Amino acid sequence: GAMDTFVQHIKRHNIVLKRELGEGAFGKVFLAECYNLCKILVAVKTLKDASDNARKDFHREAELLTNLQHEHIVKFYGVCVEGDPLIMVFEYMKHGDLNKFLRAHGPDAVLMAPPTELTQSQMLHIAQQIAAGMVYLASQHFVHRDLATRNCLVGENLLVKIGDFGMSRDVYSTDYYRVGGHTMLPIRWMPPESIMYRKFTTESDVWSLGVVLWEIFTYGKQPWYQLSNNEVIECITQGRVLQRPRTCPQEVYELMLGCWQREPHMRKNIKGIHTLLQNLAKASPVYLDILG
Ligand SMILES: Nc1ncnc2scc(-c3ccc(NC(=O)Nc4cc(C(F)(F)F)ccc4F)cc3)c12
Repeated sequence: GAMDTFVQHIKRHNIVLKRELGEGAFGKVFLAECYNLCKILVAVKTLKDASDNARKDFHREAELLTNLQHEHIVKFYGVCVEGDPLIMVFEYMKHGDLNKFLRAHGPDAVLMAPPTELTQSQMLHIAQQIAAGMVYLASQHFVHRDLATRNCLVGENLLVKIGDFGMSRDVYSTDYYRVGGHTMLPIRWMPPESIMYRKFTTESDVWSLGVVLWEIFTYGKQPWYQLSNNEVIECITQGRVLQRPRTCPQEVYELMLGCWQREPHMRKNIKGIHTLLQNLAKASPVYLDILG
């Protein structure tokens, strides 16, 4: 509602730092315990001894994320500005990132162990949740710019939420390329206009969703894995498309092809993508036991 426009402020004594999860763009990331919020586990981002403009950006980021509230968007609880460091509060997703989850439930993982192989029904349930979250972001005129399974988070009962880590993860360093020798960009999830002209829109996010769908149906495999970064851009710019995954239905692959149109405004709309995925997920629901 309208109250979400105003940033929720949390008292310092209510945050109990437990584990240093890593380091990001503006500071450290921690696993913490938050009391009198509604105790719950939280993923917190810190900003230590920063300038007036950097603290201004922190409050600006807080003002953006406070209004960005949805069932399939990682919950932003608020900020703690009482002293240094400045704390940004998000929910802690126990099961971690979606890419790690997809790989843990892949045919190789089942064979190397025992976890259950991720079914087509479970794949459709994951797909419709990300599509629902993307529908919300488009309605709020927000361009994600980095939509990938590594940026999605898994909760309880196959619950999937979209996030943007902004944290240095060495395991995903190969998923970024220094475009023009200036910006680290996720080329394998990017359309031609984003790689060549750095144009990021709702339509460029649609292309990324098509690639996210490819990731889900391939058990978290890297798109264009057979190719080098140069060959990836060549295929994207020339009009070559990713292969149809074995576990992917023809309706879903044709939807992926609709996301992969060269012209940004010729791509399938997010509402239409979600409606189809929601209908197929309801036709093939999740009922089987999932083991890790
Ligand atoms: N949430 C977690 N649960 C378990 N382990 C970890 S280990 C780290 C995190 C972590 C910390 C902060 C964030 N922040 C985030 O997603 N912010 C954010 C979201 C959006 C979105 F609305 F599009 F999703 C856009 C811009 C953003 F900065 C994500 C993951 C995390």
